[PDB]
Amino acid sequence: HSVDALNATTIDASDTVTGDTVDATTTLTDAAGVSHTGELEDINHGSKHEDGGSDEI
Amino acid sequence: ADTTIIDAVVFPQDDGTGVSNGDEDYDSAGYLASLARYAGDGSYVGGDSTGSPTLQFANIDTANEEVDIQPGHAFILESGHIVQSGSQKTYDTNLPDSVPYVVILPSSVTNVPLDTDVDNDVWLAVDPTSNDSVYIRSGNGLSAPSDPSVKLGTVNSSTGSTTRPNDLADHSVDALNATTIDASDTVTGDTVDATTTLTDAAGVSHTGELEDINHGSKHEDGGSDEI
Amino acid sequence: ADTTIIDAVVFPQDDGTGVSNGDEDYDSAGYLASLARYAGDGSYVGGDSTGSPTLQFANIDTANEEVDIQPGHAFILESGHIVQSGSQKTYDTNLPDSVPYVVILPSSVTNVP
Amino acid sequence: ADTTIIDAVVFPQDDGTGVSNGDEDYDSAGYLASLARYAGDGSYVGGDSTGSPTLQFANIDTANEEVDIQPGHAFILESGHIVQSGSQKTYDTNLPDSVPYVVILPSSVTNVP
Amino acid sequence: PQLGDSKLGESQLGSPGTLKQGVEWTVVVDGEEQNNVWDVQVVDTANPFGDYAVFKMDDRGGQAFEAYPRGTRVEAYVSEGTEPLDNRFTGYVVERRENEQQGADVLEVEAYSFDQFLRRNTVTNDQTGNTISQALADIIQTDTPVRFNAANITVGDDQELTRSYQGDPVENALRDFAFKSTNEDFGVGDDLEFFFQPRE
Amino acid sequence: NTSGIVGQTVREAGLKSGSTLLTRHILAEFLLDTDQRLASSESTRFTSDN
Amino acid sequence: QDSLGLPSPGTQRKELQRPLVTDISDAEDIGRKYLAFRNSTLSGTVTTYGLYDAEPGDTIDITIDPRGIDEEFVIAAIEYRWGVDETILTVVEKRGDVDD
Ligand SMILES: [K+]
Ligand SMILES: [Mg+2]
Ligand SMILES: [Mg+2]
Ligand SMILES: [Mg+2]
Ligand SMILES: [Mg+2]
Ligand SMILES: [Mg+2]
Ligand SMILES: [Mg+2]
Ligand SMILES: [Mg+2]
Ligand SMILES: [Mg+2]
Ligand SMILES: [Mg+2]
Ligand SMILES: [Mg+2]
Ligand SMILES: [Mg+2]
Ligand SMILES: [Mg+2]
Repeated sequence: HSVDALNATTIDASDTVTGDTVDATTTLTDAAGVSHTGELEDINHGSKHEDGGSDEI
Repeated sequence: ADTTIIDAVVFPQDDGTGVSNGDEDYDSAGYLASLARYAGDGSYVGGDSTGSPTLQFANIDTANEEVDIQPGHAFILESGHIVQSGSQKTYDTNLPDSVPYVVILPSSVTNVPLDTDVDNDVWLAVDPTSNDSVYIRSGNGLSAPSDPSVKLGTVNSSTGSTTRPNDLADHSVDALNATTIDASDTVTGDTVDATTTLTDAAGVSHTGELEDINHGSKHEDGGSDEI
Repeated sequence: ADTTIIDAVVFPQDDGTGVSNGDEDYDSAGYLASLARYAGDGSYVGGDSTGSPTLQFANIDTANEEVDIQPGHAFILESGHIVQSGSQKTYDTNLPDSVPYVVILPSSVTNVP
Repeated sequence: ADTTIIDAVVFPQDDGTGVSNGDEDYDSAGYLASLARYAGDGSYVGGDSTGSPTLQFANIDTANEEVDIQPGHAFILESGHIVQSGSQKTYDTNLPDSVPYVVILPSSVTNVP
Repeated sequence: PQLGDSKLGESQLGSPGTLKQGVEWTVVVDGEEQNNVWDVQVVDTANPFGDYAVFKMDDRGGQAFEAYPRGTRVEAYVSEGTEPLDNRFTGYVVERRENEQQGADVLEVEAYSFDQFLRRNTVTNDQTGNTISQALADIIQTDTPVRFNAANITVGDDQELTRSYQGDPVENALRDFAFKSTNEDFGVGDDLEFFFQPRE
Repeated sequence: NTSGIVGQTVREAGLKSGSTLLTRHILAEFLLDTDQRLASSESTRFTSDN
Repeated sequence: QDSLGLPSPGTQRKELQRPLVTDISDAEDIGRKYLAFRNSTLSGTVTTYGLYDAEPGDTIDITIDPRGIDEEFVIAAIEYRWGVDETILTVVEKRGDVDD
């Protein structure tokens, strides 16, 4: 089946849910089962931890 | 700027649509099959056996004022139809909602007129006063047809640029289940759950958890994943 | 429990659906068009031209007896329909699966208890 | 190679489809409703009232060849159907795109070779 | 039957209808279909000769005569059996004639086509020292109302013109060019585009 | 070689009474080139509705 | 142009030479006369009886209801035929054929 705009309550798929943009307002639950509700760690972030930066250790 | 298509067909049509009593549509198999092909909520342009939008633009003649509509079909909603109360001959029940016509264009509409050097709106329109009377409006910023209609696209006759709404079904549903789902743009939702894998924007498959910001507290003495 | 709607309509209906041979539905365009609008797998209430559900609840008094149902349409599946094989007029083939009627309400149902 | 199914029904069919002038289908409600169940874009095997696929395979015999098919309905497309323009009797207008037949098997097929 | 005139299950799909057989010519007149037509003649010819059509129809109180002023667009479409409609003639009205034929009021419409525009125009510029390809461009763009597409021109023996063709009918000049070259076909397509290309 | 009109494409014409326009016509396009005279053959007709 | 959908105005043209004409207004008039005498026209025949006193250049009321005609026309030619008893009126204009 092919559409322009699917407007739904719930969507559920037994193989790939692909998109060249995925947008998760309100919640994301990962492959392990942790339910995030804020921004995420980019790779090679470590510079942030260094003197005076955000999320210092 | 107006154009009749001689071989276009509109279905279905009754005394309770806009036609006179001698002029109701005939009960063809192909019409029932093509009407049953509807799968949206609005007016839209139908797709082929492989999901391509029919009624394509082809052979756009640059600044030379002309464009070709390829063959296909469109679903056009009209509101205000009358139906027959069960086993009465008389049309008496005014419908509460808008209901689709199929418009089938069996051949190419060739060299449709555009106004020069400007934006033009390509409207496909049905005249519900007579059987199978179909027309295209295509003019500079030209006002939408009064009669049941859909916008097949819009064309700028300076650059030859073309853009188009309504090219497949818009589809309000409550619940959907699938094998695969594959969007062009935004896969949007108030929750995204990965049951076996999330593969990220760089194409890396995370088997385990993802990591939120403000994480560094974990790398400290006695935390999980200490450094 | 029963509030009977004097202006509601149901389509399509035959001998094979349950009605008597004198009483089969007439084949209006408006019926064909509204029937074609079905797309789901089960039974459901239909959405308007904007994608908003019809047959809404209205005038929902908190503590009085009565409520209003808005106009619109719904799809209701039934199984065990009979159809006519080939060019035989006789209803002879039982359907293997359930199939939709359209129920259409042209007005608001006023003050359902 | 053959397996002629003796109880299947196909709709819609008229001489705009490939049939003779005597051999047109009848205008049954159950057919209209089952045809209204189309929502896809290609040919597909239809789901029951829950969404579970019909026309399931069953009872494979392996080294002894044979297999069974359950009841259900399939949508098969066909190209180049003719329809009747406007108020005309005559089939005159070729459809540009492929359109569905609902194929209904009302009972199981036993021991396909 | 027709929709709304039969109760369900009672009648056969699309009855009493059947597949179209025979030949039909449809006449279109500024986009309107002419419905009372009883004969059509369409003639399509090589360049010395005019392409034309004659349409014969019934009229009542001169209502149809009024539809066909001189220069009115006429199109003739043909179908045989269940074949799609094919646009076989496009032209403009040159004569409308209504006469009594033994009681009948017969309207005869005669139409000429695009080949008239190559015929009734003259070469204005001097093409001395132009190639045939260069000459065709100049002549078709300057002296004729039809559209020029360089891709429709295939000169089989391109050579320089030593004559000033500066007063000849365009058709006569083009035929002289074809004689000098490889005997090419020329004319106006249904695209309204000029062509000049090898035969057969 | 009238100043405002030579080198120009001409598209319209009209009969006038001082400033007031009496008739208006659309012409087929032409360039009024150097040394060319331009003239009108403006036919005004008075008839009845039969 | 608008009828046929031509890129540019639908020119159909003749070239004449009148070498002994020195005045431009006469050359204009010759060109105008050329256009006028072959400009599109109503012509044609009405068959009646009598009208012996009618001359070309005279005016006559003609009503032909099946043809939708109810007009006052100039007579271009009259033909009287005995035997068949016909008066043939040519109205508005007369033009030849191969003769022209
Ligand atoms: K030669
Ligand atoms: Mg129709
Ligand atoms: Mg009727
Ligand atoms: Mg083109
Ligand atoms: Mg009913
Ligand atoms: Mg019955
Ligand atoms: Mg109330
Ligand atoms: Mg059948
Ligand atoms: Mg078995
Ligand atoms: Mg019927
Ligand atoms: Mg038939
Ligand atoms: Mg030709
Ligand atoms: Mg020719």
